[PDB]
Amino acid sequence: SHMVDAFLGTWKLVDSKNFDDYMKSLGVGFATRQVASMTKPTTIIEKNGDILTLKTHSTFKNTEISFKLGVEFDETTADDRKVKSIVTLDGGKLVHLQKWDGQETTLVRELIDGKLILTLTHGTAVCTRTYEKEA
Ligand SMILES: Cc1nc2ccc(Cl)cc2c(-c2ccccc2)c1C(=O)O
Ligand SMILES: Cc1nc2ccc(Cl)cc2c(-c2ccccc2)c1C(=O)O
Ligand SMILES: Cc1nc2ccc(Cl)cc2c(-c2ccccc2)c1C(=O)O
Repeated sequence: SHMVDAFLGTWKLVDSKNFDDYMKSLGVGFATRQVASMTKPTTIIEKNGDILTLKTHSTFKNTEISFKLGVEFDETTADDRKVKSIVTLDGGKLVHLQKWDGQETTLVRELIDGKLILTLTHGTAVCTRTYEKEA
């Protein structure tokens, strides 16, 4: 859509809250958390007609997903969960839902003041990750 166009580009992490707690909630062990916490990853968001691609680049792990809005797709996460995923658009918010093993976690991205804010939720664990556009 025209709402999606605003997310397009290269984004760099400049701040983080509760990410270690989030990973813990998912079951990521201390050793891996220490490593993933330390990194300051870059996320590339691109569009190719109907297909959105989302790339994360970092020393900890590189991941890439492509998908169409509203169409369920399989995903292997950075922490190696095999999940059923679906990305929707609620107004300004790009809402990513992952299901697996009777569990659910949401990854919401919205634009606020030219910054991309990613909110990762799993149960009581709520993580806020702030990105600045590189352009
Ligand atoms: C994050 C953490 N770190 C710990 C380190 C050491 C020990 Cl012994 C326990 C914990 C626990 C914990 C888990 C179940 C019952 C009670 C505590 C937790 C927790 O996630 O709740
Ligand atoms: C190092 C350690 N020691 C523990 C001792 C006891 C219990 Cl119950 C839990 C832990 C945990 C833990 C593992 C996953 C999620 C949450 C906590 C850890 C940790 O890997 O971070
Ligand atoms: C969205 C997401 N979900 C995750 C869930 C669990 C773990 Cl362990 C890592 C991630 C990561 C990630 C964080 C740092 C470097 C690389 C990837 C990301 C990501 O920002 O791309």
